[PDB]
Amino acid sequence: DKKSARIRRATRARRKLQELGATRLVVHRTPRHIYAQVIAPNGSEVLVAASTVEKAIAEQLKYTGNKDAAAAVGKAVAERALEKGIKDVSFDRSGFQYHGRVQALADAAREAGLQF
Amino acid sequence: MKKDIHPKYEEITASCSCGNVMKIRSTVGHDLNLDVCSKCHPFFTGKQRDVATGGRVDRFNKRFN
Amino acid sequence: RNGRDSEAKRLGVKRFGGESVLAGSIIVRQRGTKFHAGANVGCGRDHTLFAKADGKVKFEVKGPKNRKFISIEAE
Amino acid sequence: AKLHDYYKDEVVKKLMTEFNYNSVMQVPRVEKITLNMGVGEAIADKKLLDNAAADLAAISGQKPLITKARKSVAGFKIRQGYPIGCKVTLRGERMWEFFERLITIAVPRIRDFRGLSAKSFDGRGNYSMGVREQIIFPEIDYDKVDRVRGLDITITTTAKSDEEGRALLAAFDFPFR
Amino acid sequence: GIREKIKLVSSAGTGHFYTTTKNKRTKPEKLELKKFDPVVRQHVIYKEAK
Amino acid sequence: MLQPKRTKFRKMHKGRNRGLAQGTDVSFGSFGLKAVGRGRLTARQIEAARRAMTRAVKRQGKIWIRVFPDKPITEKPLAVRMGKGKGNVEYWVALIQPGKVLYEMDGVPEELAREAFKLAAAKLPIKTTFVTKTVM
RNA sequence: UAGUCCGGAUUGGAGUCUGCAACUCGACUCCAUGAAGUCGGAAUCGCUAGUAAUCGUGGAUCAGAAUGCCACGGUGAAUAC
RNA sequence: GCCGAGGUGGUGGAAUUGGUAGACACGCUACCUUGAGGUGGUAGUGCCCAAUAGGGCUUACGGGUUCAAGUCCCGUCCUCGGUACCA
RNA sequence: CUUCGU
RNA sequence: UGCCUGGCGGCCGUAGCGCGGUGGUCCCACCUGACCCCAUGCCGAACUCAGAAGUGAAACGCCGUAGCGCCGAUGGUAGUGUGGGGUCUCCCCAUGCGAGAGUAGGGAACUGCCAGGCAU
RNA sequence: UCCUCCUAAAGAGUAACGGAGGAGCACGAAGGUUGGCUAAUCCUGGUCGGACAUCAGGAGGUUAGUGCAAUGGCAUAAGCCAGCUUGACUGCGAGCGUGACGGCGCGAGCAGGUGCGAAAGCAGGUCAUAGUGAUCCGGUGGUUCUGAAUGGAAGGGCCAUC
RNA sequence: CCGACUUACCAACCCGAUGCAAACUGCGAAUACCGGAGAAUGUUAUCACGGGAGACACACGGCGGGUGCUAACGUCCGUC
Repeated sequence: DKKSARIRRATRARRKLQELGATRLVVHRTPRHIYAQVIAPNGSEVLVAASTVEKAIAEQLKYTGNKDAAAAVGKAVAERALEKGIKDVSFDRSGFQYHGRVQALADAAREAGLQF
Repeated sequence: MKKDIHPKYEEITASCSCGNVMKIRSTVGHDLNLDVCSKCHPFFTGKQRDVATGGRVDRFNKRFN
Repeated sequence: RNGRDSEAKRLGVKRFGGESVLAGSIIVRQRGTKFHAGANVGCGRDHTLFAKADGKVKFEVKGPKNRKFISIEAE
Repeated sequence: AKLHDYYKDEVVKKLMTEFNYNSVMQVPRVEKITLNMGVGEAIADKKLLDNAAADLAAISGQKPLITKARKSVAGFKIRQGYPIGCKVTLRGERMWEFFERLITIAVPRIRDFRGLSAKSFDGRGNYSMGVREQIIFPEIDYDKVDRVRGLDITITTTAKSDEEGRALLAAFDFPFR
Repeated sequence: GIREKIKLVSSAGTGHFYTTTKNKRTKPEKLELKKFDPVVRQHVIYKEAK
Repeated sequence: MLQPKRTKFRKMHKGRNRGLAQGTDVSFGSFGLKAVGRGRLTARQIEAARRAMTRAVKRQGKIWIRVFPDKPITEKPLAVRMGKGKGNVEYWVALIQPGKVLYEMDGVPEELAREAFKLAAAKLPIKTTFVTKTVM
């Protein structure tokens, strides 16, 4: 209902990123947490994942479900992506509106050197 | 809610006639006076008072002896 | 009263499966989308499916709706 | 507001004690109240709809929506997309305010109110009642009489059946002849 | 054919116009329509004419 | 007569009567008149056979007509040349293949069914047979 | 200056009186109700002075039952070339 | 047999640019004038239901389009007009 | 304009 | 390695409905409040933000059940390429291919990477 | 003359005075792009309100809708709503499809200049297929390309267009 | 105004049992057609360019059909 509606809003742009062959930065948002993965252009393997449910990111934050947790996970996923070296990724907002916490994570990855 | 399209919603104190007072948020613009409220109404207490549904034999024994 | 018909539009599958297509070459001219566009296959405004890379044509049945797709192996 | 607190204490307690409810989220909570004003006379005149709009903006708190026609019917001389009604959705503290004003200061004033119908539950607990005169609400000056222009109010509840919704409503000492 | 046939002329570099069609009934207004002029090589405002 | 109320198109192609039947088994009644041979039955022959069979059993029991016409047969007028369009629809036939149970009945014994089915089969152009209801 | 403190039909309840008897079918009273009606189409009537118009009263018939009929007075015109 | 036109109140006839028909003129009904008819004047009127304001049914018949059909498409019935020639 | 029969 | 949970897929009903039971340490869902970002053609329902008091009610996941949907043989039949034949507006024969429906039956899916909690 | 279906015999094509229907347009939004949403029809409840108007909930799942006939398609919607807009842009164009030809159609990408979007991207009209006529002769505008001795011009050309 | 009591009757939607369809399809062949690879065969049989044509009234037989009357040595297609 609220879950199935978001899936098709994502499914519009997920198929386009499937056609273009882009490496996807897949964000996931929850009232308690935030999640970010970098998935390879095929879609069957991921490259790096970072989230607030990791202990290493959660222990440094006040709350794991706000804009600042989003910024910390965005910084961590950009730093870990360049720890592997994945320079040009393409952002998948996964059906969520961009501006709230997805914009914080996207601004954090854009400021820390993940070119999209 | 959007800013200017809605009318102003002021908290006023309406006064029932039997003695009840009731602060409500409404848009009338002023204080307001009432007559009947949730208390002191003929239905809400239990004085609903259906009429005699036939007082005919009682009328005959009252009229005639 | 009758006797009015139009001229045939020569539709149908032009490049069948396993054929070798150069880029830009038309695979299917169709009306709706009987066959959808897969990898390295474009869909025109005509809903004409053409080749965007050189390779072997492939027909597949993908999707949850059991619908057909035309892909190209880049050979 | 106050009836929200009366709910959260007394009505939640009562509906735990009369139905066996395993959880506090099993209780029926009242979701929204919609005030619809189906004017219908906007097929020729336009300003009468803009008067019924101010009517629902006075009776309710917020400004109404103007509901257009969903399909055209040649029986009624309406067309596809003519503004034939108006409506207000109110939820949260505003429906609790409106519900307390409805149950206390409005519902005695329905001009031989002999008790409204308890069979008007649709089947899933949602109750709907139609007032014929908008003068029962204290927001009307009566020096600015326009038309009779009644409305219908639909309390939408998260109850499952008729008897759970009627328990929730009559818990608020709702009239129910 | 009641939709009349108009040209729209560039504001500057006037050695080029576009041509299109316009219903004079429902829209009796001008058609501004900022388009591209390949003489100036920029996008300029355009103007309705008969 | 029998005829479809509001068929979809008024004229239809001739086509061929190739193949075998579909209503092979006696399903509604206990006795049946089954087509041995190929052909097509107009609605007049179907209704004439129904009248003869009903007069034979004197309206006792139940009689099912297991075939509907639903096929318009067009025919040109007299002294008209070939061409100038397809002719006007004049009757409605039912294409009857071998092994097609045309008629069924129940409520009557087998002997009056046998005599009634001779009296009905005399009206039809096709060769028929008498068949009884089987299990399995 | 409003269908209104106009109008008083209709209807509900409570009665009184005459009368063997008030349902069909009496008159009146009181309370409640508050309809049509804002001077009336083509047409058509009465009236020449204490008259028309307007206001009340009385009588006969009558157990009871007049907005009719027969009488009586109060005020009281306009116009006739 | 083909083409063209029309089928609308009790009647003669209008509305064929899709916006809930019968304009007009008869007839008929009620009233008035008349001794009484005729003419003449006033108010009516397509037919079902309620006592009203109303509501429904109404363009030969059947069905489709359309938000809506007297009007457009189509099938059949009937009435008119033209045509049905060359041997 | 007409005004049914004896 | 063994459970649970979440993200992206592979495959596209043996995979989906139904009926019943179950989960809350995390995770997720509902939830609390909306000072502020943002929001409604009215409405914090949705979108969004700030938070975890309460609950597993609904939703979702997992287990179970055949009432359906679904899959579905072997044999037969219909059709049919080719070469012949007749009692030829249809059929038959030699050979090659061989369904659709139905029946026996199967069946409440399987699984790749990543991450979290738990127990070993 | 053009478009859709059947005849048309599972590639394409295929005739008849064979069976059925349509077009000679519309739209600066009904085009572009971003974000969002998801029908018809029933049942129940509810002021006028009634079979059918608006409201709420359930059933149902695309039986709806597409500017217009039919077919094919369409939920990632091509269907529905809103913001900003003019890519309904100029020069090209690999390679294809389709015609005897005149022709007609699809097109990734490249150069210039844009619009939407945070971005990847998308856009050189519309869900696609109808909405249309060749050449001549002439009209308007721009361009020293030519310009009958020479410098101009008239007239031709070329481009846009009627 | 409630509204009850019964039948010569017509009967939607669902449910099961039956059929039919060129303009119906949740199924679906045999052939045909397109492409790729391999051996044998066939006087290159294939393609392109050039010189010269003729022909563009067809007929019948099998098989798939439209029309006709599943009439015609009928008519119009496809294929041999």
